[PDB]
Amino acid sequence: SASCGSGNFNKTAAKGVEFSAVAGDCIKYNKSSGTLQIGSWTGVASSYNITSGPQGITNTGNGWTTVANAANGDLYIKIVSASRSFNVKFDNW
Repeated sequence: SASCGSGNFNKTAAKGVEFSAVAGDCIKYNKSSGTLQIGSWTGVASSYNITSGPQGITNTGNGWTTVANAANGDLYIKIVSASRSFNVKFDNW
């Protein structure tokens, strides 16, 4: 109940497809290959914890954050902080 995961994620992200996100969101993302990338251009700093994965991921709101150690498969990504809603995309390459 305390872990962002298959039973409580509220949004699903599609590869390269931007969506509006807010602090508290728990996002399902499936990475087939390559390296996870988190991109945003709203100018809002955001931070992410991946369940059973890298934590303390930060994006400052003007480009892509590379997340080198995220596993392939279904990832559950909690948005831990964001001062306001912001457009983000999850990608991998």
